[PDB]
Amino acid sequence: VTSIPTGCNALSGKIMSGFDANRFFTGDWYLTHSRDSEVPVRCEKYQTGSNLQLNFNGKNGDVKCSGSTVSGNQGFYSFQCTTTSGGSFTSYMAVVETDYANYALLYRCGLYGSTTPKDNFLLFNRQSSGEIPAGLSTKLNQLELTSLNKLGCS
Ligand SMILES: CCCCC/C=C\C\C=C/C=C/C=C/C[C@@H](O)CCCC(=O)O
Ligand SMILES: N[C@@H](CCC(=O)N[C@@H](CS)C(=O)NCC(=O)O)C(=O)O
Repeated sequence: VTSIPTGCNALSGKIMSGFDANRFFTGDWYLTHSRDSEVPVRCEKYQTGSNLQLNFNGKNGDVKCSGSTVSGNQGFYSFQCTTTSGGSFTSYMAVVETDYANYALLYRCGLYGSTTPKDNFLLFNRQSSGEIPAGLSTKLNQLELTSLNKLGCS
């Protein structure tokens, strides 16, 4: 697979310049807000390791993922994930904006077995108590993300 799924937004011209994977894929990231949200809301902690490995506490069990760059779409990563219940899936993401030490705004998209993509904008924070940073105000306006839903972290 050399490009993101048809229907997924490549966000051309809307992604930060100079993204540094070495600084982003380190430590823990809490998923604190999102454009679209489920009920009940939860607090997912994404743990990162070397070579684009990650672990998080998903809807029904731990999820382990392995990432790789997407050759045809600058900034995008493909993650192959497995769940403790025995399931597997693929998901795509790009970092739209981040300061690495506090927050990160991501886009995520996948087909998940369908022909219709399901996507989202995600706000990650280094602290579970993190909320919406002042530095993203204009970017959120531009992307029409004026009302991010707060999830289950505090
Ligand atoms: C610290 C970087 C974390 C970003 C990793 C991105 C993708 C791989 C990890 C998890 C993917 C989970 C996808 C589940 C989606 C589905 O339940 C909700 C669809 C809308 C959405 O993307 O939120
Ligand atoms: N809807 C399809 C696909 C479901 C699917 O792939 N779900 C993935 C992505 S939402 C999953 O299990 N994620 C676990 C998690 O996000 O914690 C099915 O029921 O087989």
